[PDB]
Amino acid sequence: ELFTEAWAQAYCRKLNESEAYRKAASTWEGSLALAVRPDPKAGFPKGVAVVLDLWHGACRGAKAVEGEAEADFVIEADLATWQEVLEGRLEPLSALMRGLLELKKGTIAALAPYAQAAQELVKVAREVA
Repeated sequence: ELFTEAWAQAYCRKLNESEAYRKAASTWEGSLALAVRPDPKAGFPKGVAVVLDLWHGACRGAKAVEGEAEADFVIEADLATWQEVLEGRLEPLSALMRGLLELKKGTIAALAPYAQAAQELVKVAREVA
């Protein structure tokens, strides 16, 4: 199930098994939090997030956190939006540009050069059980 500890762990593993992501993020450094805004109806009254400890193409660790999460980059969105993105119904780069996926911490200037890594992060997420 999305945004659960089991998912976070399976995602980190999938990223480490992805040669495409590994190549795309070869020089990437920095943690990334995928945050879901509070949604009581969905069982996330305080919000939830998956925080990825990413480094040079690898995932050194992941974790699902209830509430606010700390990271070098934080991308926040409504659960429905994340469901669309992580399921391939919404393209991530355009979603970020329109603000559907909101960059809460970090700058576009710093993230722009890693657009392919972002595309791969999302493509890999889609393949997680």
